[PDB]
Amino acid sequence: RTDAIALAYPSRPRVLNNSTFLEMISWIGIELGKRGLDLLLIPDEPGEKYQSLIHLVETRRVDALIVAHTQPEDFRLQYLQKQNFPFLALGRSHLPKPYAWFDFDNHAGASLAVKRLLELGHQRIAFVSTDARISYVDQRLQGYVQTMSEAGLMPLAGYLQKADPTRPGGYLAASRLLALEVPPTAIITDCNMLGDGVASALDKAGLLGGEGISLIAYDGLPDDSLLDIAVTPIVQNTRTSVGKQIASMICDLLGGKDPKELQVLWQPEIGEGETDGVNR
Amino acid sequence: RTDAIALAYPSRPRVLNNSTFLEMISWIGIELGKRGLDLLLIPDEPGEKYQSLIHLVETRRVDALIVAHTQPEDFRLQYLQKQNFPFLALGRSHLPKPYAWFDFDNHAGASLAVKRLLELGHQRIAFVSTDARISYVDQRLQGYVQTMSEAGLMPLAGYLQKADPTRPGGYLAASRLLALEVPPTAIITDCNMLGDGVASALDKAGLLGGEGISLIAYDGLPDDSLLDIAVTPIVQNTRTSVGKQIASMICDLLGGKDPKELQVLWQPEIGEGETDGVNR
Repeated sequence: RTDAIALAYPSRPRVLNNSTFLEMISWIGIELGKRGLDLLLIPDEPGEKYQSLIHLVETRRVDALIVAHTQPEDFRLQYLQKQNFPFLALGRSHLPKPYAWFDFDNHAGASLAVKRLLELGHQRIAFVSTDARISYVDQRLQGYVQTMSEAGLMPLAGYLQKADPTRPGGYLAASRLLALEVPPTAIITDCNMLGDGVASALDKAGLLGGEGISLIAYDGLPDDSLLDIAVTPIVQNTRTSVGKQIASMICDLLGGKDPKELQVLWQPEIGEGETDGVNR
Repeated sequence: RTDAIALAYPSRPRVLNNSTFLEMISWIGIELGKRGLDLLLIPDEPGEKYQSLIHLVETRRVDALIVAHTQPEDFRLQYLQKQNFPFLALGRSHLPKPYAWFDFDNHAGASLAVKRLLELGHQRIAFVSTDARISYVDQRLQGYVQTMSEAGLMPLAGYLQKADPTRPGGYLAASRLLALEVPPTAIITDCNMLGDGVASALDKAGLLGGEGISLIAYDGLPDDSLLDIAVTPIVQNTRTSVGKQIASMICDLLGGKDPKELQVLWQPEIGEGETDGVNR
């Protein structure tokens, strides 16, 4: 026993390495530290070759691994499973057999936001999806497409919009949505940064709140938004909450229990806001 | 020899734990990893008691320490020096004897921005300082006050403005500056987040660029600003640049050389922008 845990995250795409991410790391460390375990941090070189991970796995400098930014086909989880090294995956990849994972129901989150706008009378619901190959994105995407599919709605051209997950990302997304022959009457963004962007553009044009275009944003507006509007959110869960949930599973894993049973899936909820309204 | 390095950073104030910070960590890790050394990460519990640091120092799980977010009187550097443990300080605290530190010249950065605005004909230069007890802040503050002192200018009431280092921080700072009986003709912010705030408020009122109020921001605008204006910056240096500079010093320190000589101070420069103009 070494009593060290490694957390592996890729340096690229930089944008996804944000303050909320650093916060989760922060609490991974504290909570493992509460339970007497050290946190080895391994950022992956721009390249995604994961040499230091392998080094760690071969050299056994570490008891188990925490894997951030899961992809649907993720080569480093594949490597781990293959090598029968203990790991907890923060996300869900496709793998030939069971594995230890922790994730939120993204599919359900996006669905919730569709179900809500439908119930309010909207049919032209657009969706702004982050342009990254991380599992959570496909899943939020899948939510929106499938839910729209059910209740028989062919989503119109340009309504599914891919954006670099940034305020400028959302702003331009919004600009494109507003420019279509028949613009959407409500928008969903799949992150808070896109949310603030979409929100700012709609604000500039006077189309936010009121009889204007409705908006649902995953995680609401950023803590540092310049808008004084309550944007209806898809609420996940605090970072302190998840950091502790992770340390709890790592200890259980080291206790040597079947991955089959370390599959925790938390459910997002739909919050309150001034921004989801009846279709006019 | 353990071959592990610890990096200690406090969880609070959360705001200072931003994406640029995570980026620096990212490259600390990679660059030490290039040189065969592991990165133990120790976030400090909200509390700033640094128990896990002490634990690490007592238990010797680690060869040396990297200390982030220096304060002018910082108890954990004091602890280290006292215990004759090797450490590199990312910042400059007051200490009874020499120590290994790496810092930028903040005093010089703020001075540069004052010197520049003075040379452009400004006398009513305001300053927006982050409300945190980190050494870099006092130093940027000291820059502005001293430079104004020289060239005989009593800075007017309300011109030195303290703000939570956020876009809403800068926006409100700007609102207060604009509300004074005799508002400033140029503003300096001590971080890019304040910069975007100050910049957005001035934009909303039509006072950005042109014959309007001049602006200099430390580190320019954030990568994700919604403004299409070049704000004159005080340029520091890339994160990849500093991450490598750190690993280089840690190896030198472990090579067992006098801290007296591991005192690297890089100089900020003044960049280009559309935003620093002659006083009209």
